[PDB]
Amino acid sequence: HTMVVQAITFIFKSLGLKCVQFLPQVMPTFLNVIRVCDGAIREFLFQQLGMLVSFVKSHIRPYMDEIVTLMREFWVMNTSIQSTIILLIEQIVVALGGEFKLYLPQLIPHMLRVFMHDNSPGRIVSIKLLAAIQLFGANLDDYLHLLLPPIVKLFDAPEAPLPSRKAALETVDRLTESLDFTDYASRIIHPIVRTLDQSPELRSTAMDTLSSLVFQLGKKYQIFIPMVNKVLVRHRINHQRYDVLICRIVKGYTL
Amino acid sequence: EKIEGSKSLAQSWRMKDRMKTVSVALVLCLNVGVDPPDVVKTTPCARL
Amino acid sequence: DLQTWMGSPSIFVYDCSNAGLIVKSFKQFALQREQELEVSMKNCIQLAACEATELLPMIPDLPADLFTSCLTTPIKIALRWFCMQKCVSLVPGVTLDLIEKIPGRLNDRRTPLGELNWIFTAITDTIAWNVLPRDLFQKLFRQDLLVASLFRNFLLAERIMRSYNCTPVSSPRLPPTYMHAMWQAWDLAVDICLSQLPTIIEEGTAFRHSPFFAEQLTAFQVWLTMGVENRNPPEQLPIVLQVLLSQVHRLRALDLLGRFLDLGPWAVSLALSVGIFPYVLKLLQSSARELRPLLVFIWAKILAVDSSCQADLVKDNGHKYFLSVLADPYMPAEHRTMTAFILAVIVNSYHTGQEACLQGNLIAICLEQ
Repeated sequence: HTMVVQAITFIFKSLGLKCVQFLPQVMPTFLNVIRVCDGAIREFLFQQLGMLVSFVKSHIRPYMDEIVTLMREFWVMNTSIQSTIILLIEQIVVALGGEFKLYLPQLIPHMLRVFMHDNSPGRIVSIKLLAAIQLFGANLDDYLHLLLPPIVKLFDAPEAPLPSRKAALETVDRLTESLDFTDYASRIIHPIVRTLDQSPELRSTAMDTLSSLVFQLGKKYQIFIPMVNKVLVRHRINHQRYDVLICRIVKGYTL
Repeated sequence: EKIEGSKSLAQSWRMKDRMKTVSVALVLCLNVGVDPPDVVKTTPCARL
Repeated sequence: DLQTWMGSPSIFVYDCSNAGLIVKSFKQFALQREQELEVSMKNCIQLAACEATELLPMIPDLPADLFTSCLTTPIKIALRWFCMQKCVSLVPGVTLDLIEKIPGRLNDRRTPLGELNWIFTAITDTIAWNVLPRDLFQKLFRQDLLVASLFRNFLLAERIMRSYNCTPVSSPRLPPTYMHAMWQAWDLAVDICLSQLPTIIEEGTAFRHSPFFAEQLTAFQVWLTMGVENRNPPEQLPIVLQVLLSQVHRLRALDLLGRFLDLGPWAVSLALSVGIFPYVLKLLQSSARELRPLLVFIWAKILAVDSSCQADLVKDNGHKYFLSVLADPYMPAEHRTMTAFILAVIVNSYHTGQEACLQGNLIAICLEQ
C-alpha cells in the first residue's frame, strides 16, 4: 500500500500538467482503495490524495463529488483523522477556487461539530480549521451566517485558551479583507467589546481586527463609535490606525 | 429681511467638454484552432 | 511602443490573464514619459479583466470571453449568472434555455428584455452616483456615453468575476461596490421580470411591467416626507432621472422632483450636478398641456439659481412653450406667476433674449394679464 502510492505521487509531480492524461485511470481506483482500506493506511492515503489534488488542481472537478462523500463518511471525532482531513480541505480550496462553494455545504455539518465538541488539547484542531477558513475566501459568502456564530463563541469563551482565541480573531481579520460584514456587525462587535474587558492580552490582536472591520464598514460603523469609545477609555486602548480611521470617518474624507 | 439679492453660488454642474469616440480598434488575438502554450486548457475548457 | 503609436485621448481594454501587469507597466511607461517630458496619463483609461496574480476562469458554463461579454452584453451574462447562483431554488423552472428564448429587444422598454436593460441602466447609474466622488462620477458617467456604458457594465463584471476569484482592475481606481445594497434590488427586479417568462413563452401571457420603478418613486416620496434636515441625500435621485425617459411614470416623477426642489436651493444645485437639465429641456418639445403646470414649477426653481440657462432656452425655442402658458386664462394664477418670473429671468440683461421675446409679442401678452 505505502510504496505504490508514493510512486504515483512522484510520477505526477515529475510529469507536471501532462499528468492530467492519467486522471481517468488513477482516480476511480484510488477512491475505491480509500473505501476498502483500513486502519493507518486511511490517514496515509488522505495525505497522498492531497498531494495528487495539488497537482491535478482544476481538473479534479469530475471526481470531487465522490471525494466529499468519502470525507463525509470517514469524518469522525477522532483527533488524528480530523487534522489529516483539514489539510486535505485546504488543498481542495486552492485547486477548485471559485468552484469550491458547490461542495462546501456538505462539509459544513462536520465543521459545526468541530467547534461544538472539540476535545483537542488547546483546541489546536479548531485553530487549524480557522487557518483553513481563511483560505475559503469568497466561497464563504452564501454560508457565512452559518459558520460565523461558532467562530464568535470561540473567541468569547473565557474557558477557552488564549492561543485559540487569538486564532479566531486573526481569522476575522482575513475574512474582512474579502467578505462583506455589514449584516453581522452587531453579532461580532458585542463579543469583542466584552473581550476587551475580560482579558488584556487579546487587546492588541482584537483591536487590529476591529480596525479592519471599521475600514470595511465605513460610515456604517458610526453607530457603534459611542459605545466602543466607552470601553476603550476604561482600559486606555490607544490604537494608531483606529484613531486615524475614526477621525477620517467623522470628517467624511474618503481615502 | 434685508432688501438684498441672494448670492449665487459657483454653479460648476456644467460639463467642461463633450468627448466623441470617433473610431474603434478590435485587435483579436483569438488564434482559433490553436492553444496558447502557457495555459494547458482542460478538455471541456471554455469554448464560447 | 504600443502607447507610442496611439495618441493622447484613448481607452485601453485588456482581456487576458495577468492583465494587472499591463496596467502597472502602462503607468510605468506613463511615468517614464513624464520623466522625459521635463528635459497623457489621466486621458488614458484602462480596464483589465484580472489582477496580475490572478488567472482567468476555466469553467465550461461561462464563456471564454467573460470580460468582453460583460462589457458588451451585460444583460446576457447577467441572466446566465443569475441562473447559476443558489437563489435559483427560489424560482424553480428557470433554466438557461428560457433565457435563450427571452422575448423582446434591448431598445423597446415595454418588452421584457428592454425592461431589464432599462432597470440595469438605472441601478448601475445609481450605484455609481452614491459610491463614487462627484468629480469622478461626472468624469466617467457623464462626460461621454460610451465610457459611461463601459463603467456601468464594469460594475457588473466586478460582481460576477468576484465569485470566481477574479478582481477586475480600472485605471481610475474605484472603491469596491460588489457588496452594495442595491444589488439585492437588482435580484428582485430580475426575479419579477423573468418569473413571467414561463407564461409569456408557453401560455402567451401579456408581460406586465415590473413594479421596480414604481416602488423606487415610492421610496423617493417617503424620503421627502421627513427630508427637511440636510442628512444624506436620497439614493434614488438618479432613478427618478431614468424614470423621466418614459411617459408611464412621467407625471409622478416630475411632481416629486418639484417637491424635492422645494426643500431648498441646495437641492436644486444637487439636481443640476446629477445632470437633470438636458432631460427637463427635452420635455419643452412636448405639447401635452397636462405637463405645462409641472414644467413651469420645475423651471422656476432651476432658473432662480442658475440664471445663465437663459442662453440655452432661447436656442431651443422653449420661451414659446411658456408664452403659451401666459396666454391661457384657464391656467391657475399661481402657475402663471411663476411663468411671468421665468420670462423675467430669460429676458434679464440679455439682448438676444429681448430681441427674441419682442418678436414673440411679450408686451401685448403681458398687458392682457
